[PDB]
Amino acid sequence: FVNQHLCGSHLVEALYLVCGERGFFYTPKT
Amino acid sequence: FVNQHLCGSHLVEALYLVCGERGFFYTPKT
Amino acid sequence: FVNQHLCGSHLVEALYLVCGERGFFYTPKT
Amino acid sequence: FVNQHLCGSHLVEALYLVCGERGFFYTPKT
Amino acid sequence: FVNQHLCGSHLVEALYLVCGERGFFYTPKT
Amino acid sequence: FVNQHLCGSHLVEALYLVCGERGFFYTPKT
Amino acid sequence: GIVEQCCTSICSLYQLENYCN
Amino acid sequence: GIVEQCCTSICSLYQLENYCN
Amino acid sequence: GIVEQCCTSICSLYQLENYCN
Amino acid sequence: GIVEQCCTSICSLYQLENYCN
Amino acid sequence: GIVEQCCTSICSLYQLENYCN
Amino acid sequence: GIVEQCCTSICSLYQLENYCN
Ligand SMILES: [Cl-]
Ligand SMILES: [Cl-]
Ligand SMILES: [Zn+2]
Ligand SMILES: [Zn+2]
Repeated sequence: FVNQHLCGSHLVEALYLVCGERGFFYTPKT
Repeated sequence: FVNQHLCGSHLVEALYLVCGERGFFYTPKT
Repeated sequence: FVNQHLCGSHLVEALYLVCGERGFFYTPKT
Repeated sequence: FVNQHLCGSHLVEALYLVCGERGFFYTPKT
Repeated sequence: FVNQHLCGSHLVEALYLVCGERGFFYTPKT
Repeated sequence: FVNQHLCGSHLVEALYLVCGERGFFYTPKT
Repeated sequence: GIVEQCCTSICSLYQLENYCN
Repeated sequence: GIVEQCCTSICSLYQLENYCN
Repeated sequence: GIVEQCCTSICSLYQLENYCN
Repeated sequence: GIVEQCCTSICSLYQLENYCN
Repeated sequence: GIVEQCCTSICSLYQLENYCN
Repeated sequence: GIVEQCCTSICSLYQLENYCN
């Protein structure tokens, strides 16, 4: 796999691809 | 705002839009 | 809802989520 | 260019690509 | 058609819209 | 990483994520 | 869960606020 | 409408130009 | 307008409702 | 091909590496 | 090439046709 | 954290696995 540069909704898309229907937590700060 | 079918990556995109900075959990095994 | 920072196709995605199958007009300038 | 099925958010993405600066209307109740 | 300003995954989306199920090659450099 | 159904533009998005700089080929007529 | 409320059934953006952290 | 031409039936990018403003 | 405000500064989902049918 | 492995059947990100250039 | 031109400057949909099968 | 690292610098898909259920 290549390293990832992901901002905003593109990170959320990547999380879905990695985790799928297992699910995931999107946990940014302030 | 309307009621529509949001599934898969479209549902997580909708969560990001609504929650954003706050974060969210996508747990479809619940 | 959180405030939105949306450019290009991401705004169009947000419009679809808000309006759905009611439909919408995407009306930028020049 | 090919003929394919464009539905929902994918259809509005295709409209943005083709029309962009000009703008567009997505009116599926027509 | 309008001219396109497309980076990262947005270009890949445009390639899919143009080529469809014919398929395409995504060929960047280094 | 999970096994899930990736189709159409979602599949090419997944290819971009995994391959990125390397590039990829999407040839569904194979 | 969320899949049943929003994907199988339909839901608004208000209902999506329920799954914010 | 657009759903019938492009989602139910199929359409090209040329047909999508019809819905530009 | 709305398109430029959302990108240059910020906008709300309630402002986007104005552009629905 | 890729459609059969990943769209019709299911596949992981490891299997998607096969289609990198 | 094409990938860099589309992002750094602009490209057309007709230029993108060159990379289809 | 992870969200900021992926955007400001880079992250790997293996780092993203940590946030799955
Ligand atoms: Cl972007
Ligand atoms: Cl879909
Ligand atoms: Zn983007
Ligand atoms: Zn989709």
